[PDB]
Amino acid sequence: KQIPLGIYEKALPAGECWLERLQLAKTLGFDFVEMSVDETDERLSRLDWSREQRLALVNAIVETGVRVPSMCLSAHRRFPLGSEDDAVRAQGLEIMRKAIQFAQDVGIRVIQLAGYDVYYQEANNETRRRFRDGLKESVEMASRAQVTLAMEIMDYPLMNSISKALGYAHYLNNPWFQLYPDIGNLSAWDNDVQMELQAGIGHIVAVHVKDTKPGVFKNVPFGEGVVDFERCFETLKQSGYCGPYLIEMWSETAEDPAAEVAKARDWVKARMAKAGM
Amino acid sequence: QIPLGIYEKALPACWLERLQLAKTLGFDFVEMSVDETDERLSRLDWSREQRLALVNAIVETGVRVPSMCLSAHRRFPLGSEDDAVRAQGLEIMRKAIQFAQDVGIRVIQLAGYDVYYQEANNETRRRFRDGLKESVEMASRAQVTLAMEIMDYPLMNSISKALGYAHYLNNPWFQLYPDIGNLSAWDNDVQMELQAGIGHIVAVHVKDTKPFKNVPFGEGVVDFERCFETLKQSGYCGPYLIEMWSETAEDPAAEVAKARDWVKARMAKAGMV
Repeated sequence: KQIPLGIYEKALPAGECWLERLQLAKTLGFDFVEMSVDETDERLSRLDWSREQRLALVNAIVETGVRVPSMCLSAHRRFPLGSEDDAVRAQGLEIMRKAIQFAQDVGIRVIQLAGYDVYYQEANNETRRRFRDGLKESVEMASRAQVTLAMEIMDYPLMNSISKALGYAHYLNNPWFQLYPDIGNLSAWDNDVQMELQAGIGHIVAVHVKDTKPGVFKNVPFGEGVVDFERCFETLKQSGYCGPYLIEMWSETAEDPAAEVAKARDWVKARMAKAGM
Repeated sequence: QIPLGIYEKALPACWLERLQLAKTLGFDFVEMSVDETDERLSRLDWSREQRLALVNAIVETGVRVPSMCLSAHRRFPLGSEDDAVRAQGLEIMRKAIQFAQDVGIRVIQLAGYDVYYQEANNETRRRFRDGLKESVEMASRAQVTLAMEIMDYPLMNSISKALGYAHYLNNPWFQLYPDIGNLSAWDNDVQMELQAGIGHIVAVHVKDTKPFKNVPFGEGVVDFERCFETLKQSGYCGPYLIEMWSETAEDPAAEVAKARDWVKARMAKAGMV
């Protein structure tokens, strides 16, 4: 009767002591934190951490009891796998290799992939093909290492539904490729959200919890968007989902991040409770 | 790369020393054993410091421990009609999952015995099914892969039987860990099976058998080149583990060196380099 609840790294204060980060998450009542490896040189430099830095993270996790089971790899927005610039695409694949090695090192269960063929450039048939082939190569790296890659449902039309991610799953036909729906992103298009959630059961390994509006996929306060949280929670519970939920928010920049996080936590937990969890 | 590993029990009976040896023998990883012995079970009760010591050694040598063979369920089976015994099985399952989380183990290989030292029946099968479901719920929360071995036991003696369970459970954290020796020691269409299971195969045990254990490589009925070419042509890109018990052979290191070269030659013949 346990429901693992997590908080996005970027909801908490920015300081790079992981022991304190994990200790804070613990006091706020979270079971885990999801690491961000984003477009910043600073967070990307984590992939070049020394052995001692990697083992310090493991130590902090074992000592606090607060896991880092997942990594959001949004760095691919900057170095996408579908880039027509072969130099950019090579660094995207290199980032993928290092993220997988990083996950092996520190015991990260799931690398959440960004479903962008290109983000800053215009998409075409070539970027789609290169994204597909880059994704296949990534999944082969993941197969060797035995590390799960889970495709996020995106703020972007290529990967804006569970159905589209399932299309990729059928193509790859690999146990290390799974689904990480974001119920906010899933609700901000023209999807039959409740059917999508049910359809993805069997491949859903984690769920991002955030609110959205059409065209607005970031920093929409809980309750001010279009997400039907209770219905999504009901669908997932009734279909047999037993995995974690991660509250995605960016309260890093707030006057009091911990206070913002605590409010969102209680808000989300109330909707889970209503849905029988 | 073709990731190649060695079973824990193929090397003589500390982890730093074990991993450094495996490194010098050319192996990318070691598969840990959590068997019926109180000795290896006690690992599930390791202190935080003992767990951290193993991680330290893994990071230092570059030799991974990505999988655990959980054969302890032979002693505390999930289908046991004795509630106390079944409860011990489920507690072992919980502790094995927690141990894999702590130490960064990727895959726990499950034993597909409803019961082993007792005769099976509808009730043991029913109990095992429910225990499996509970185990998979634990694994879903922890995000740890449980991979069913294809067994020297009728309930799970083919990839098909494990796929049946996979369809029942419909959960991303339940996968397949075929043993090509076990697969070949019954009346299966083994190449059909290997192909059917692609999409769920996360690891492969490499051993020879007769219609089960310590059969020298090339002396049993397994067609290694055929199994390797089916796996390669089907798109398998995961690890291979050489299963042997040369811990107590005349010269353990010399035995595994020979087995490694023998296996790699069979792989080469199938187009794997």
